[PDB]
Amino acid sequence: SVYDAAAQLTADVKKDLRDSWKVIGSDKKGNGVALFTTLFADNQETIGYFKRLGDVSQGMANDKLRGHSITLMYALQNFIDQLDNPDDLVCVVEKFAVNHITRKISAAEFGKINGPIKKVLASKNFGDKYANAWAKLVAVVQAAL
Amino acid sequence: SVYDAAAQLTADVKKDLRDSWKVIGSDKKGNGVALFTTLFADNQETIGYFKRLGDVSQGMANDKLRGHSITLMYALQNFIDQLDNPDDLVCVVEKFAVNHITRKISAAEFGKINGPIKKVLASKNFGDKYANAWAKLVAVVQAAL
Ligand code: HEM
Ligand code: HEM
Repeated sequence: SVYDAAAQLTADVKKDLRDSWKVIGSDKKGNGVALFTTLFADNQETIGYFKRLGDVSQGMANDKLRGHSITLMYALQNFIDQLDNPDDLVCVVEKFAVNHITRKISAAEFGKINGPIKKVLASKNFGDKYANAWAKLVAVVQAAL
Repeated sequence: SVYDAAAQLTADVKKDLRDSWKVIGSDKKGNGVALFTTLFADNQETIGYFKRLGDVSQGMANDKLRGHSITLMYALQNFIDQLDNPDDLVCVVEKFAVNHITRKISAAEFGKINGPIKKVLASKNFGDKYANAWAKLVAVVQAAL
């Protein structure tokens, strides 16, 4: 279950998540757009899912894309803040899960975000250990899809 | 015009929003649920819009309501963080506006949140001065509906 997936996040993982978020989370507009734009360049098949955002190739200049990207980073902020309380983490994860379930996004497709996260982390010198920690957090969401 | 409304956020208004947010934003779960239990208590006619959350009268015990409430507080956090840049505040406001336009929520009904905000602020010893500052922030979203 989602609860089991959340309850598994260890102290070392939470530590790595929080330490890395201190940095990548400090510039939500910049890192959010980079994270999201990287998803398109590496997984072109997903572009169609974001038609509401207009021409996503416009990057930062696209106000809809910018608003979406900044807001996505606050979803992650939400997750990071609820780490010490699985019950709260679970209810916010399920809330965001519905938003994707309605868009027909499968657990496998949601996992496509791992590549982008790993790359953004690397641009800030956070290695594989940190990428693995984030994959574990993403896995919590996947348990809900 | 969302741009004209954003212009209404002067130095003094932004300061009050920040000062008050430091207090109410420190407990997103508690204050977030307080907002909704108040909204549904004072304006029962709005309950229908929230069918997905189930029995809202359950308050904190309702996982869907709690997840919803926490998430809402992060939208306000988003707004507060974008006060320095009107162009970024506008794009995040329009993003959330769409979420309500799709649910057929009008500017007038969105404004019903002012009552709960004033009550929650009052409970923390923040008077009309602060309630009015927040009413101006809500006005920015109303301009986009
Ligand atoms: C770190 C992981 C992710 C987070 C935290 C996240 C967060 C969000 C948030 C907050 C929204 C706005 C929900 C709404 O207002 O309706 C959203 C929308 C959406 N997401 Fe994600 N998402 C993630 C990954 C993905 C991935 C991997 C895909 C694609 C395979 C995806 C597809 C979508 C779609 C199609 C929408 C609707 C966009 C629109 O039309 O506004 N998301 N996401
Ligand atoms: C401070 C003002 C408010 C903010 C910042 C706000 C924020 C949000 C956010 C972030 C969501 C989740 C979006 C999504 O995932 O689709 C949401 C959903 C919603 N909001 Fe608001 N909202 C506010 C006031 C209101 C008011 C006053 C009403 C009704 C009169 C309203 C009606 C809705 C409805 C119907 C939903 C969908 C709930 C669901 O089925 O999950 N909102 N709002």
